[PDB]
Amino acid sequence: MDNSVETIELKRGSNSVYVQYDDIMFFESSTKSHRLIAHLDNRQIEFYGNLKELSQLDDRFFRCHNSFVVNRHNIESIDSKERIVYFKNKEHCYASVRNVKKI
DNA sequence: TTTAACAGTTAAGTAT
DNA sequence: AATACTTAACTGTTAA
Repeated sequence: MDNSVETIELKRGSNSVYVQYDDIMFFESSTKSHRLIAHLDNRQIEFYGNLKELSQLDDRFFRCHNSFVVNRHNIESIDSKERIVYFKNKEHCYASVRNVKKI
């Protein structure tokens, strides 16, 4: 366990990936049921979990949409007119009409 | 500025 | 683990 930097355990079977919080740009729901995808700097990791629980982990993790939890620390900008969140790695995700202002 | 009606879509609980 | 079944609570649009 990495104790000096906050980390999350993402489980894909008996295999665990420990990922540092700020490696993660955002989580999105998978097209595969009950799975999420962690979008990291240059990789994506699919695992079992739920968005509600991740948002309760830490203030930096905010439910910006029914299908997205964003890491506030890795937001570069927001196009609040179109409701798009841009991240430091050049990815983007969507914010909902109801949540976008609260980011 | 605010809240919400509408009707289609989805996240997550519980079972297996 | 990964799928089926379920339904409250979400979605953007539109209106007031």
